[PDB]
Amino acid sequence: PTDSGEKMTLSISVLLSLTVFLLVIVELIPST
Repeated sequence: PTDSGEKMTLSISVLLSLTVFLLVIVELIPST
């Protein structure tokens, strides 16, 4: 059930924010 890369866009919407958040983590880690 995919109308227009809905699952795809969801995958990005999540993983992208996850990757950004992971980035943020990597930025802060060496700070703590």
